[PDB]
Amino acid sequence: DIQLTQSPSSLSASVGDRVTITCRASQSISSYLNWYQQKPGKAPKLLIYAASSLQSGVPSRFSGSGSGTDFTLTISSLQPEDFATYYCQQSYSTPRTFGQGTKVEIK
Amino acid sequence: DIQLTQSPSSLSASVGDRVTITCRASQSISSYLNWYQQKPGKAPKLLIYAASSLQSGVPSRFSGSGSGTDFTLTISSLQPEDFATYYCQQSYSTPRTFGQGTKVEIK
Amino acid sequence: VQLVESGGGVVQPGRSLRLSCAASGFTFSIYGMHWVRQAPGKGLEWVAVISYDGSNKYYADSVKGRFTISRDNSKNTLYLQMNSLRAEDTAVYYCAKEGRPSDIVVVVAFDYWGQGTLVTVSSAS
Amino acid sequence: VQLVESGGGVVQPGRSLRLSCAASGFTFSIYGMHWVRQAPGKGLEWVAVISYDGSNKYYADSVKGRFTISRDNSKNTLYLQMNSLRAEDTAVYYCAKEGRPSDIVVVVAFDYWGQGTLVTVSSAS
Amino acid sequence: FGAISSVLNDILSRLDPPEAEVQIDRLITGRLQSLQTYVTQQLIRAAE
Amino acid sequence: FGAISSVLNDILSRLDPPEAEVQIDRLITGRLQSLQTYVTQQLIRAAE
Amino acid sequence: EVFNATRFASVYAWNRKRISNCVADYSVLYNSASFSTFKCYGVSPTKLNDLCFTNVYADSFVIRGDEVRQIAPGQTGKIADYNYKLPDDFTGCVIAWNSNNLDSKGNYNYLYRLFRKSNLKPFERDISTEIYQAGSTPCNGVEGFNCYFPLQSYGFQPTNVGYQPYRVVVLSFELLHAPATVCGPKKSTNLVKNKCVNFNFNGLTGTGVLTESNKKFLPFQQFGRDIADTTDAVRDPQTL
Amino acid sequence: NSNNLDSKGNYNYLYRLFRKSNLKPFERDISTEIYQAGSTPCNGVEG
Amino acid sequence: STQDLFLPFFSNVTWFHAIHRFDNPVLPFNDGVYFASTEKSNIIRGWIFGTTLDSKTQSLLIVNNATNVVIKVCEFQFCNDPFLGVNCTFEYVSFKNLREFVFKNIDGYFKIYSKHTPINLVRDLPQGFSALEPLVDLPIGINITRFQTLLALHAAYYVGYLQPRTFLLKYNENGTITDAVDCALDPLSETKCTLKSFTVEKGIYQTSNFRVQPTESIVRFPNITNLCPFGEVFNATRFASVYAWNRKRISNCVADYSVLYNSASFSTFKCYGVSPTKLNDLCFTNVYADSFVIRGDEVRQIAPGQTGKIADYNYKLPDDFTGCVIAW
Ligand SMILES: *[C@@H]1O[C@H](CO)[C@@H](O[C@@H]2O[C@H](CO)[C@@H](O)[C@H](O)[C@H]2NC(C)=O)[C@H](O)[C@H]1NC(C)=O
Ligand SMILES: *[C@@H]1O[C@H](CO)[C@@H](O)[C@H](O)[C@H]1NC(C)=O
Ligand SMILES: *[C@@H]1O[C@H](CO)[C@@H](O)[C@H](O)[C@H]1NC(C)=O
Ligand SMILES: *[C@@H]1O[C@H](CO)[C@@H](O)[C@H](O)[C@H]1NC(C)=O
Ligand SMILES: *[C@@H]1O[C@H](CO)[C@@H](O)[C@H](O)[C@H]1NC(C)=O
Repeated sequence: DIQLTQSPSSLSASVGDRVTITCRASQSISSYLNWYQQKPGKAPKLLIYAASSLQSGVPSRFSGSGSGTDFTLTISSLQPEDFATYYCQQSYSTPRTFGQGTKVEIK
Repeated sequence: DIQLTQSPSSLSASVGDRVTITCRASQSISSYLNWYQQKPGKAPKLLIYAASSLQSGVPSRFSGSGSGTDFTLTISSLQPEDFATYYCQQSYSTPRTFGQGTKVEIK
Repeated sequence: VQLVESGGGVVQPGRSLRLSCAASGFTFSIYGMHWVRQAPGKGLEWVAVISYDGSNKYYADSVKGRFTISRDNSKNTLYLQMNSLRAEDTAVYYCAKEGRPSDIVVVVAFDYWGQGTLVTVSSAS
Repeated sequence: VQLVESGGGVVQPGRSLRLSCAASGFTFSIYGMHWVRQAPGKGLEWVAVISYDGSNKYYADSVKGRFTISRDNSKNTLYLQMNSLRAEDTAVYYCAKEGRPSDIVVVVAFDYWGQGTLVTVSSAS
Repeated sequence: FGAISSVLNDILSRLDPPEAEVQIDRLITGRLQSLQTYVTQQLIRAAE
Repeated sequence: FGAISSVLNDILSRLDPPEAEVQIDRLITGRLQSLQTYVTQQLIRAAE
Repeated sequence: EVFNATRFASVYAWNRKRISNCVADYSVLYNSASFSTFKCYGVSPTKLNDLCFTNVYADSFVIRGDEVRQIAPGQTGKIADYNYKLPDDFTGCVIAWNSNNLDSKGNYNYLYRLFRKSNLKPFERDISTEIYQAGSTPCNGVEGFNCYFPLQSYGFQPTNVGYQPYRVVVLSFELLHAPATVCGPKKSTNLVKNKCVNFNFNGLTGTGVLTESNKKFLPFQQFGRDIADTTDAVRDPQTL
Repeated sequence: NSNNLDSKGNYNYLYRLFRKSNLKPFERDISTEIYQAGSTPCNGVEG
Repeated sequence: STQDLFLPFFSNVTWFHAIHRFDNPVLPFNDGVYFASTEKSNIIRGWIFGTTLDSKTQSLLIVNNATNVVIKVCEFQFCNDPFLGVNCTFEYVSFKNLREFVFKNIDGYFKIYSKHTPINLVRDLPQGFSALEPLVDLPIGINITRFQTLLALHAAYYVGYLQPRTFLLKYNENGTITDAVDCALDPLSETKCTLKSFTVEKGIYQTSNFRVQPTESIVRFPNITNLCPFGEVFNATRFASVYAWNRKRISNCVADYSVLYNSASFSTFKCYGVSPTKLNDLCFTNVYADSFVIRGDEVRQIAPGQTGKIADYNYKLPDDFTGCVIAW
């Protein structure tokens, strides 16, 4: 199994801040993360795929980067609707797995 | 003389409703209808031409279809500014004629 | 593109009235012209058509013989000479030009309207 | 593209249940399908995946042997046969579609989700 | 001779002249070259 | 012979047929014309 | 019927339609101005109605705007090499027009078949799913890394010209000295013999003196030939 | 470029696509030639 | 002289019996098939042309019921022993006999030929020469791979496979093919085709050209002692600080990018400029290696077209460069 660990598990920040969420894999999967935004009570929404490509309809402030084992999700300037739980997810091999989740709250 | 019959002649709907405005052609004209929106005291505006092609500036919630003698105007999500009388119009041959008009009312 | 109409107003029954429609912003002498009228509180009624060169003219059944459409390609103006006016001729009269976009241009449609002028055929003072 | 889920409800521990996900808006028969579950107030946990043709089926660690995923390309419906249910299996279960946004198809990705259905494994009345 | 068709009329048909000229020109050079050989053979054979 | 390169294998290897055919045709005409001259020289020299 | 058919299949599985034993007039196709592209290679378009063809194949499929250029003789592209390949020499016409009217509602019905076909012979339809092939070490599952499943989907939305869907129909003509099943709408004149007349039989063409022949053809044969393979005897179409 | 002087929508220019079927080289077709595209009727625009 | 799929002369043809308990086994199809059947009681009644013959895919059928010829191309369900006891598409309707048939499938067309010569030799195929006229043509177009025959059950038949040879056909005056020579049958026959005459008189004739086919292949390139020092760059004991990024120039050596690629200790082997597989193949003049140390977040920060502390203040990467960032 490929284990993906997110850090921090949670963080508080205010609107307009620059945030950084990291997901590290037990083994190199080399381009195969997928970043989602989940709100409470509704299904997740895909944000970044191949760890660096922005999915259509998602604002340009969302950005992912990295390959191998060290990966980052970045939101350049927070807005109120971006406070949420974000999961990394590998697709390199089966079984597919998720990160443990990163919650972004208001400071 | 080609006769155009719209059905219904009037209808009541609520904001957000999907409403269908229908036009029948007496003989096959097969792609030629032009749909217009007319509000009381104002000149009509082209919405749909060639019975399915959207006029410039017309919002996408207006949609058209059909060929031969079977044609419809459909609104995916009615807006309060969409309540008006709509006319189908044939252009196969002269003289050009209009449907009797379909009045979209508030339910 | 502009279509400014004039000549409307009150006329005694059986007399005559001429409307004008001033065209600008486009090549007038190349587009066919239409008159369309809307009686008070009723639906749309096609009236007449004149070709780009004025050689071709058609009229609606209810105005045959009485109404004559004309053209002045020099002054870029459309007219409607209304003769033998009657009560049912009371309507808001619009001028408009043919128009076609770019792609499906083979199919002839309708487009931009004049603002309309009011003609009332009534004997009241 | 729509994914309608159903089959949820209250089940006593140790019994079985079948979940359904009706597919529309796309060519179902060409895509893999995933089940993803979310325990109440907990994180996402991948459940099971089936190949487009149903010949290949892989399951997560916690559900091997008990869960069976199936497919009906004629009705465009996805099914998840869950057996030997236990307290930890209580979760909101999502059906999900493979998808790939552009040309980086070497990404094979994750996409649009169903609305999710709640499964409660409990002996309560 | 490296053209679309060996029959000259089929080139006259099957496409308009402005392009067909290119196809015909390829035919001519081949045919003309055939005579050059055939005549030159005769002269030498005629000398024999 | 007014082509890209003298070696036949080059034009074949680097370029696929749709463009190379024009170049190969040029080498054919040049080489084939060269063969005509040698044979015609032999026929004349053979008679002597 | 084919050109204005309501629905056409996706490019990865293009339907092949055989046209034979019918009189075909191409003026109608030529006259319509809805056709964005009427590019013809083997034959000049004006002369289509005049000629006779042994066989006509009609191929229909839907492609994005950018790909129309790839559907050409000796043209290399993503869709050309993988999906639908034209022989460099093929005698035919390419007809293309927009599909935003009839399609582009997001539309995912249309599939275009990527890496899974690396090099493709002309005029074959390839529908094989080939689960995950393109290039990889693990095989034969829903597996991830670098397998990347071939039949990827076009997404057609009214937002999408270069990305707008274009319906394209490709006509391939087969030309040979044989009974031409299909010909244009040309009347037949009466036969004249023993006189220098320019003639075309079954669209054969030529000038000569038509005389009755004592030579007895076998029932299947239609065209005779000489030692130099020059047409000397023909069988009259209308009367055997 | 002609945006600076022209393109104000400027409808002044005409290009005559529909029924101009063919022209010989260096030839101008200034006949309006009302309309043909294909059918028997005339005197209206029609469909 | 014509080139077409013909039966090679003097070939081996399988000879199946309709005697003693016997059967009509399925035989592979091919570019073409030769089917000659000898009869006294007109037993043979059929043919099949399908890829699967099990109703999965289209399978052409030819059967002669008493006075009717039947052709169908449905997905029929054929019995394992398909015999005639004593998504559907097109349909057509209408030993002393040797009813030879040549069933060839070409260019999406299925062509059939025929002949009905009467024979008195019951043992085996008669010496002689009968040409085969084209009986019927029909445009079915199936990826046909298999073949089976249908026998009337209460008449041995031969099967041969056509090949793409070149033949010289001797047309007679009234048009019947009377003789032919298989251009590749034997060296004498090669001459007859080259001379284009059936009689070949005394002498020596040049026909063909001998050739020696290249057997193996060789590709070569000189070995060199100029091995790339990349290992030294990665394995250097001390790297400099990030602000002082050491620039090492690499030239005049052969670089084994693949050995780097295969080695996996490197945590990130990111590449933008060139795909790492092509790196070994593709060769440049100048290679520059930069060495320094940063935190994990900054490993992300050092990327082209990016703004950041390390990204901008001390070491900047242009958007455009062709290169790979390797961090461990
Ligand atoms: C007709 O069907 C046969 C299968 O019966 C196809 O043959 C296969 O071709 C692929 C090439 O992609 C090979 O990998 C397979 O091994 C072949 N099958 C067998 C059993 O060997 C054949 O390609 C089909 N015809 C066409 C034109 O595609
Ligand atoms: C024909 O078959 C025999 C065996 O029956 C074999 O010896 C011979 O080589 C074969 N000939 C050919 C041409 O295959
Ligand atoms: C022969 O076979 C055909 C195939 O369907 C069948 O329809 C027909 O009835 C049979 N008999 C005759 C006499 O044609
Ligand atoms: C008939 O052909 C269609 C074409 O796709 C196919 O979907 C269908 O399964 C076929 N019928 C049967 C019984 O397989
Ligand atoms: C010519 O035709 C007659 C039949 O009328 C036949 O007897 C003769 O054999 C034919 N000649 C040839 C060479 O077949």
